[PDB]
Amino acid sequence: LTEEQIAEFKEAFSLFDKDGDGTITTKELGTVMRSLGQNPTEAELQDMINEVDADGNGTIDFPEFLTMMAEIREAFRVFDKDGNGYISAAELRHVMTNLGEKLTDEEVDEMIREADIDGDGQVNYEEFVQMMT
Amino acid sequence: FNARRKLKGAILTTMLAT
Ligand SMILES: [Ca+2]
Ligand SMILES: [Ca+2]
Ligand SMILES: [Ca+2]
Ligand SMILES: [Ca+2]
Repeated sequence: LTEEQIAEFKEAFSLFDKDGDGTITTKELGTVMRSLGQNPTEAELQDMINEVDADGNGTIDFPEFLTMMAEIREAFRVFDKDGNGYISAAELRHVMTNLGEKLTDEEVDEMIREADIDGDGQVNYEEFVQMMT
Repeated sequence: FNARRKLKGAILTTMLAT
């Protein structure tokens, strides 16, 4: 697992860890999954935790998350709100804030720049995939 | 601020949430 990967997984971990206590509870999984338009059942949430909870304590810590970590089009659809096939800074800034993240336009712009391959100022589907593959 | 890290982490999160 590369250094950047552990750091990306750390970032993801932080997005679920609402209280910032080093643990992801079922409540946190549900809350986040509902903010993105999902509707998990208590049983499905219990099973997610169960399927990767090594020490059987009922919550996932960063190390367990790591093991777990160690579909694109659907994720693309969450970012591309207006459905035009392109993610713009404003759409990106929306998702980020939705994830509780508070960031500067400059930062949202740098993020767009990181994924933008052809340099049109937005992220299309192929560029979104490449960034994930 | 690491642009690629913050973006991929949020994409991973939505990818898992989905
Ligand atoms: Ca927590
Ligand atoms: Ca545990
Ligand atoms: Ca769009
Ligand atoms: Ca582009």
